[PDB]
Amino acid sequence: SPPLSIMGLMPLTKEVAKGSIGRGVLPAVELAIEQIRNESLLRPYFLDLRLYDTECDNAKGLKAFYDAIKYGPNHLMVFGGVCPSVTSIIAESLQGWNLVQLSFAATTPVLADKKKYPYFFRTVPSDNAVNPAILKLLKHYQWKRVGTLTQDVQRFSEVRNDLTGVLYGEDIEISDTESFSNDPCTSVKKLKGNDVRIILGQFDQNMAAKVFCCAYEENMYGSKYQWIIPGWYEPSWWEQSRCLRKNLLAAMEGYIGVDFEPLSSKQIKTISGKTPQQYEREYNNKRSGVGPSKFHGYAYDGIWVIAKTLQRAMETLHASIQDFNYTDHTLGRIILNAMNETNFFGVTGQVVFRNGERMGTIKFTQFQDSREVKVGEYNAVADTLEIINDTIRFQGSEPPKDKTIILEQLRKISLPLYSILSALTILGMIMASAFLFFNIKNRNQKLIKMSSPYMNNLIILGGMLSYASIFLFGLDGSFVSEKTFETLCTVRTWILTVGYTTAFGAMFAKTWRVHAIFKNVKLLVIVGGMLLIDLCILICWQAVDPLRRTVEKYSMEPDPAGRDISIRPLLEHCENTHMTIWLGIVYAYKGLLMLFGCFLAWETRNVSIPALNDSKYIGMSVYNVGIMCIIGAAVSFLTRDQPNVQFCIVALVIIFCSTITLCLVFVPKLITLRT
Amino acid sequence: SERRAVYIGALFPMSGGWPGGQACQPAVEMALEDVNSRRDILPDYELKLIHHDSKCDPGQATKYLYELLYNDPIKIILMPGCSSVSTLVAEAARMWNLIVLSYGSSSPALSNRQRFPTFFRTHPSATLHNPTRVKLFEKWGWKKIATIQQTTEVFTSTLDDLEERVKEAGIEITFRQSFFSDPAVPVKNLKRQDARIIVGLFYETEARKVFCEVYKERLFGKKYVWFLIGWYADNWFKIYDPSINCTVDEMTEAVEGHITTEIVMLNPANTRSISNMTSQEFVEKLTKRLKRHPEETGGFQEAPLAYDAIWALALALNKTSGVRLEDFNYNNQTITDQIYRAMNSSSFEGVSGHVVFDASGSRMAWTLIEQLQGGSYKKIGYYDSTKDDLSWSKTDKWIGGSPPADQTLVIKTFRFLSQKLFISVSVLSSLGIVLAVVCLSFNIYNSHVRYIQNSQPNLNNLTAVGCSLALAAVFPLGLDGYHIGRNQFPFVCQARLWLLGLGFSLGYGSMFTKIWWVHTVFTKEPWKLYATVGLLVGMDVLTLAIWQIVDPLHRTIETFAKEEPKEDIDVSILPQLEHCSSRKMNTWLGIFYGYKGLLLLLGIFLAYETKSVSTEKINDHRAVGMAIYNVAVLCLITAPVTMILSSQQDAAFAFASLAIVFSSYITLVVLFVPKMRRLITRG
Ligand SMILES: CC(C)CCC[C@@H](C)[C@H]1CC[C@H]2[C@@H]3CC=C4C[C@@H](O)CC[C@]4(C)[C@H]3CC[C@]12C
Ligand SMILES: CC(C)CCC[C@@H](C)[C@H]1CC[C@H]2[C@@H]3CC=C4C[C@@H](O)CC[C@]4(C)[C@H]3CC[C@]12C
Ligand SMILES: CC(C)CCC[C@@H](C)[C@H]1CC[C@H]2[C@@H]3CC=C4C[C@@H](O)CC[C@]4(C)[C@H]3CC[C@]12C
Ligand SMILES: CC(C)CCC[C@@H](C)[C@H]1CC[C@H]2[C@@H]3CC=C4C[C@@H](O)CC[C@]4(C)[C@H]3CC[C@]12C
Ligand SMILES: CC(C)CCC[C@@H](C)[C@H]1CC[C@H]2[C@@H]3CC=C4C[C@@H](O)CC[C@]4(C)[C@H]3CC[C@]12C
Ligand SMILES: CC(C)CCC[C@@H](C)[C@H]1CC[C@H]2[C@@H]3CC=C4C[C@@H](O)CC[C@]4(C)[C@H]3CC[C@]12C
Ligand SMILES: CC(C)CCC[C@@H](C)[C@H]1CC[C@H]2[C@@H]3CC=C4C[C@@H](O)CC[C@]4(C)[C@H]3CC[C@]12C
Ligand SMILES: CC(C)CCC[C@@H](C)[C@H]1CC[C@H]2[C@@H]3CC=C4C[C@@H](O)CC[C@]4(C)[C@H]3CC[C@]12C
Ligand SMILES: CC(C)CCC[C@@H](C)[C@H]1CC[C@H]2[C@@H]3CC=C4C[C@@H](O)CC[C@]4(C)[C@H]3CC[C@]12C
Ligand SMILES: CC(C)CCC[C@@H](C)[C@H]1CC[C@H]2[C@@H]3CC=C4C[C@@H](O)CC[C@]4(C)[C@H]3CC[C@]12C
Ligand SMILES: CC(C)CCC[C@@H](C)[C@H]1CC[C@H]2[C@@H]3CC=C4C[C@@H](O)CC[C@]4(C)[C@H]3CC[C@]12C
Ligand SMILES: CC(C)CCC[C@@H](C)[C@H]1CC[C@H]2[C@@H]3CC=C4C[C@@H](O)CC[C@]4(C)[C@H]3CC[C@]12C
Ligand SMILES: CC(C)CCC[C@@H](C)[C@H]1CC[C@H]2[C@@H]3CC=C4C[C@@H](O)CC[C@]4(C)[C@H]3CC[C@]12C
Ligand SMILES: CC(C)CCC[C@@H](C)[C@H]1CC[C@H]2[C@@H]3CC=C4C[C@@H](O)CC[C@]4(C)[C@H]3CC[C@]12C
Ligand SMILES: CC(C)CCC[C@@H](C)[C@H]1CC[C@H]2[C@@H]3CC=C4C[C@@H](O)CC[C@]4(C)[C@H]3CC[C@]12C
Ligand SMILES: CC(C)CCC[C@@H](C)[C@H]1CC[C@H]2[C@@H]3CC=C4C[C@@H](O)CC[C@]4(C)[C@H]3CC[C@]12C
Ligand SMILES: C[C@H](NC[C@H](O)CP(=O)(O)CC1CCCCC1)c1ccc(Cl)c(Cl)c1
Repeated sequence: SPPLSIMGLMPLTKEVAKGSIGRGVLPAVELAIEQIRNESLLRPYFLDLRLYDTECDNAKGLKAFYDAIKYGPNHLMVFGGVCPSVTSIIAESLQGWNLVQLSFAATTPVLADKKKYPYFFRTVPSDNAVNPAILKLLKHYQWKRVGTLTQDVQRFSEVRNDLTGVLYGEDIEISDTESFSNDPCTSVKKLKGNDVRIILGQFDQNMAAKVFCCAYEENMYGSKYQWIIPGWYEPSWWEQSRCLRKNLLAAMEGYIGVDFEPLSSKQIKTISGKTPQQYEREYNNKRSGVGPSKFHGYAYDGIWVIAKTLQRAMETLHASIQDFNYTDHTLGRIILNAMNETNFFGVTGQVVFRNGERMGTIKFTQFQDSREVKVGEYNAVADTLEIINDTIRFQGSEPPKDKTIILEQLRKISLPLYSILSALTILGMIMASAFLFFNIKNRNQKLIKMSSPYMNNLIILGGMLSYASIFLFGLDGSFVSEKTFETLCTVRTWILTVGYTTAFGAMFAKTWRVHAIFKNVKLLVIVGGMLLIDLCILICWQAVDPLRRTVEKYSMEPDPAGRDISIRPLLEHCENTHMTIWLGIVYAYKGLLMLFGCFLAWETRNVSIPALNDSKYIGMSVYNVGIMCIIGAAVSFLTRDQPNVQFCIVALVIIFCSTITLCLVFVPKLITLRT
Repeated sequence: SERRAVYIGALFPMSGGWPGGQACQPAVEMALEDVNSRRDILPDYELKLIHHDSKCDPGQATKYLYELLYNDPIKIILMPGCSSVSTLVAEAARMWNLIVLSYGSSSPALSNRQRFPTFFRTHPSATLHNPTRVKLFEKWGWKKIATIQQTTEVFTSTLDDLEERVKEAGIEITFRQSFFSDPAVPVKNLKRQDARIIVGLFYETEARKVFCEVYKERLFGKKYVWFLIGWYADNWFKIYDPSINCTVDEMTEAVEGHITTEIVMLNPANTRSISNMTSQEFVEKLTKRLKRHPEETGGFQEAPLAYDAIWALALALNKTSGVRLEDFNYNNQTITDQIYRAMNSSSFEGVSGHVVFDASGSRMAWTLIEQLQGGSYKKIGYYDSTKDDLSWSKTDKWIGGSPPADQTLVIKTFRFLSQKLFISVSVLSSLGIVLAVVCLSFNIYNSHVRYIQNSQPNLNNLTAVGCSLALAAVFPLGLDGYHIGRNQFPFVCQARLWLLGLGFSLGYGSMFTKIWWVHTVFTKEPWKLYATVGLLVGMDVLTLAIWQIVDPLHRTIETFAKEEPKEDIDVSILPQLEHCSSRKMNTWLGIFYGYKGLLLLLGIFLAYETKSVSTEKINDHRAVGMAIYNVAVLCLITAPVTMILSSQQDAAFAFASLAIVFSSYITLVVLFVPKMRRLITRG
């Protein structure tokens, strides 16, 4: 029985950290060879593994590899290698000796290249094997906006650089890209500035607590945000500081950890004749001295791959091993093609190599309040994701979307308030029509003939046109159209200034003729000239810069509904060109005319008996109509943002201003003409 | 002659990325003869060489290092080639206790005494350009630097040492970039960032792309200066390359006048080394042994260094022979410690000059600084760094005679009113003040005669003394920088604010009450007149006191957009205009202007009302109405204009003081000349 020697390199001391891996798979490989000798897989010969300790160091590993070449027997292929640097040094140099290497723990992506390392094969999936998993998670939840948060080590920069190249060609954009070295959360504040809710974190075990407590200080959790991080951390890793524990446990709820799957679940018979569960119980009975490690199934599949490759190579050679020196290379090409042709079923799934990488399975886990639990899997051979339905949950009800939805939600005015004010002004309209009917019925009278009743007809028509404006005031928003609004406001400012000008010109002309008759110790051209001036400024308004619709928008502040969308409240206005020119001139001209009329009414202060019987209450009405019009225009300047209020207070000011001056002219008429 | 052997293992790269061993291999062997013939040093030993090709590839250097370390003749030192092979060999040689003495490894990562404990090299590291660049930054006063970079790790460690070197000399990097194969977007960001001191760090085949992209985006020129690395070929822009849409006659204007720095291998002097040899005869002797020309073989420039490397080892075996060397095995740690202490302190004169190592294993040497000047390089200086000796040679031909500066400088010029329009209006104001005081004295002199005693005394005098101060309030309206300095702007400001307000309020209050009382007595007693005047003046000084309390006035500078001088070619000039203001200057005089406008418009109507229906022959005015007419038409036309045109330099002062001199001339002409035309002309 000639032996078949296999070189094994693994950390086998207790003084290093990753040496805890190297002992932990030593039962399982011991479990495998005893099967291959029992069935007599290598009938012509028998397998023999020779162990060597590299101690996870470049110099020690290179010296041990050289001593294993020099003093040991004729090896055929290398098995093992755990640390990334020592595997890099050996894997670059295998080709000079025509040896093929098979790893089970080298998870670095650098060994994916087949120009530098052409004789390398591993059975553990790499660190880039999570990148076509997260993609097929996003298409399951239709998320398309993501934001990456990367640590500045090479080990994570390779993963991020592969993710960039694998998201290309799809309907997924990378709205933000970040990096940090020691300061985590100015970067997550910049991520909060763009307001993204899907984060693909890539960072080690130390910075995770810092990122999550800095998110708790930023309140980046709840049923809005989603975290997707690696899942090869230690169990209960949160216990080892400054941050508060229960706050961290409330901030860390609901992340998705991505990892490689330790053992398969599809309970079929493998190539050894067992189940995954039987193998797990056997290895658990074997491992009684030491703790477990998550690489043992991959070591089992590696031993079976080595055995099947040697069997295929022997069957190929006998159709033309104990004489193999490193000077041969045709035997190396034979063993290389035989390992390239590997396709079978083992305890971790369908063992198959594509370009020197294992096409294996990826495991998603989610954190629930004390522990992480398996919430799905992704088979990368057939490219399919399987999510267990009744285990994955969120805080809210729906899977949270990437960006919030904006809504217009125009600010309207209350129909009860509008109806109440329309009723008030329509009863004022009835009162004004009743006063006009009385004064036109009692025309021929020796009290009405000496009181200039045509000017009173002018003041009733002015009050009528002032009353009629409130209907055209505030037909805004959700009431008529989008095209009447460009004409309704210009016809409103057409009618309102005429209704003001007629009445105030009548009262001012009455007071002016009182002063002119008093001084010397026909009519109707004054209001004609004033109407001419205001119609001129109105046609100059309409012909040059007409008032049109213009919308103002707020900054999307409130969220009052609870349906988790943002609303952006917006208002309508009739103002388009300059609005500090054609309002300041009109307001200043009307204010100066008002103050001149008020001073002229004070200068008499009721000394004239014979010609006009009512100059007293006419001057009282001028006084009246000035001050409340001033406070109405001032309060209109004050609350130029809020709607229900300014319409109501302008309506109250105008109904008071038009119902008091219609009382003070015609109320003595009723008392003296009924008596 | 016994002449026992001592062996030296070596890896010479015959091909690959840096084919140095085509020239470094004979230059070692020739040098070995010069140690084996001279009987002064190593009198009984004989150095022999065992070499292997390595192709600058660790995948074969590992096998050849196994062949060296595990065969019969015991080696005593190792001599690798490229950077990667030397990294592998120097990290691996700790477990066998071997000195590693490279000759061509220029990584900055090999100066880590923690990782590589027994390393020595004679090629200096690529962190020797950085003291030369720091010295060339302190010499010309530059203080802001942009760095573009190809993302190979050697350039990354070079810049990460440059930052630590430059932050202790008061200079700071403002801009970093990186690229892999297409330099378009970093030169775009360099164009939009507008930096002018660039330190480029990339290989040749990227330089031929990035410099004609610099030409296409027009980043070169009069105000720009680059910095490159010096071991390019001397016609690296004049060669043809189909990977760019750029022309050979083009980009020769774009690489114009860029400084390069490089290590100097061969000794520029002509003295004698320790081998009794000079530089030119060393090149002449070496050119015999080569089978080709020096321009076509690789590694010709590094071939001196290997020479000195051999000589260094020879001296390190002369200062220890006194344990013998025919007994060195791979386990005893002692003899390597003797050799390490002997080679830690080494200082001699070889073909490359003064050879002496650092404390981290590197080699300190000179630096050459050259510049492109019209298509060909020109040596413009040398620099020693271990004792800080610059050697300039007066050849830095710039474009404007002087080196440009990093950023454009701002000039905060001021803008003052022309002094002729100040001085003419001030002398008109002094003519006004003498006319006012002579009219006041004339009216106060005839205080008994019943033409002005019965009409209105003590009121026109008050109008005149109000207009006196109102005319005197135009001297502090034109004192900003040309005749006054600073830190008394509150004095001039409170002066102009109290003086003009007091004068106008007093004068118009008097002339307003003289119309108000005749109106209120015509339509059906000096104490009530004095009460009205004092009440108006008290209310006006009350609101000026409220101005004094809440928001006082101080100086405030505004500025316009920048302009161009067009006597230099690069200065940025911004104009500054300073004036008195407060935080609420538009409203806090808007109230005063509106109140005075309402008072003025009240007065003009009564002045028209009591025109010729006076019949009030106890006042005898008839022309105070005209004195209110002209002041009302003149102040209301220059009150909003001097707040509209406040951005203009001198038109505001012109209109304000012109209105003030007209409105104080005419109110004294039309009020006082009939008071003397009827008395001391009709006398
Ligand atoms: C729109 C509504 C509010 C307007 C109503 C106008 C009212 C206030 C007017 C119209 C008729 C007026 C009445 C006419 C007759 C009299 C009888 C007299 O001995 C007392 C006053 C009194 C009772 C008057 C009070 C005011 C009066 C009731
Ligand atoms: C009878 C006369 C006095 C009526 C004249 C109407 C005048 C005041 C109107 C007609 C056109 C208007 C102008 C229209 C355009 C502009 C340009 C803008 O950038 C500033 C305002 C300004 C300059 C407006 C000011 C007021 C204006 C000049
Ligand atoms: C009878 C005549 C003299 C009265 C004329 C009133 C004049 C002076 C008013 C009416 C319109 C006003 C203009 C309204 C708009 C503007 C545009 C602004 O950018 C500068 C001021 C300016 C130019 C105003 C100046 C004063 C103005 C021209
Ligand atoms: C009796 C009449 C002549 C008095 C009229 C007072 C006039 C001159 C006042 C009242 C409102 C004032 C305007 C208020 C607003 C502005 C807009 C500003 O951008 C330019 C100045 C300008 C245009 C002002 C000029 C002067 C002004 C038009
Ligand atoms: C007799 C009196 C009542 C007439 C006064 C005319 C007033 C109302 C006019 C003259 C100048 C005008 C101001 C001109 C400038 C501005 C600044 C602007 O950002 C807001 C509007 C505001 C503040 C205007 C509001 C109306 C205004 C104050
Ligand atoms: C901004 C401008 C257009 C506003 C001007 C307001 C004008 C129209 C006002 C102010 C003073 C008023 C005048 C006051 C006095 C008289 C004398 C009287 O026997 C005829 C009417 C007449 C002539 C008035 C007509 C209207 C009038 C001229
Ligand atoms: C909304 C509220 C504030 C508006 C109230 C309008 C007030 C201010 C008006 C309406 C009636 C007016 C009064 C009418 C009659 C007189 C009697 C007279 O000898 C003194 C003035 C006085 C007392 C007036 C003062 C102002 C007055 C009270
Ligand atoms: C908008 C507001 C400020 C306008 C108010 C107009 C005021 C100032 C008017 C309206 C009624 C007037 C009053 C009418 C009656 C009297 C009684 C008399 O023995 C003293 C003057 C006095 C007290 C008047 C002072 C001015 C007065 C109060
Ligand atoms: C004797 C003093 C107290 C009277 C002063 C009258 C004041 C209160 C009046 C005159 C001009 C008015 C302003 C006119 C314009 C605006 C701009 C608007 O967006 C807010 C209201 C505001 C700011 C008004 C508030 C009240 C106001 C400042
Ligand atoms: C809806 C309510 C508020 C409307 C009431 C209308 C009131 C204000 C009207 C109706 C009758 C009027 C009164 C008629 C008679 C007089 C007697 C006179 O010597 C003083 C005025 C006085 C006292 C009037 C004041 C105003 C008056 C009371
Ligand atoms: C006789 C007195 C009461 C008349 C005073 C007229 C006053 C009310 C006018 C003149 C200048 C005007 C101001 C012009 C500029 C501004 C700045 C703006 O951001 C808010 C409004 C505000 C503050 C205006 C409010 C009204 C204002 C202060
Ligand atoms: C905007 C402008 C028009 C408002 C001006 C308010 C004016 C009318 C007020 C403020 C101070 C008041 C004066 C206070 C003192 C006196 C002295 C007394 O023996 C006669 C009345 C008289 C002369 C008052 C008349 C009215 C008055 C002048
Ligand atoms: C904005 C400004 C112009 C409004 C000013 C309102 C002025 C005109 C009001 C407020 C107080 C009033 C005064 C109240 C008291 C008196 C005393 C009396 O014996 C004569 C009238 C007189 C002097 C009034 C005239 C008008 C008056 C001054
Ligand atoms: C701020 C307010 C009070 C200022 C108003 C200025 C007033 C008083 C000026 C402007 C226009 C002037 C009028 C111009 C034309 C006439 C027609 C003439 O046959 C009688 C005088 C009369 C009626 C003038 C009286 C005074 C007057 C009305
Ligand atoms: C801004 C502009 C419109 C204001 C102009 C103010 C004007 C209306 C004032 C200032 C000077 C006044 C004039 C003063 C002198 C006279 C001569 C007299 O025999 C007839 C009235 C008349 C002709 C006055 C009419 C009104 C007048 C012209
Ligand atoms: C009787 C009448 C003529 C007096 C009117 C007083 C006028 C001229 C005063 C009152 C308010 C003042 C305005 C206050 C605010 C501003 C806004 C500022 O950005 C430009 C100046 C401007 C536009 C002022 C110009 C002068 C102004 C319009
Ligand atoms: C000046 C420099 N001296 C040696 C250099 O530092 C050795 P290096 O640092 O190991 C880089 C090599 C390796 C790959 C191919 C050429 C460059 C140099 C650079 C490029 C070239 Cl092609 C040569 Cl010949 C020399």
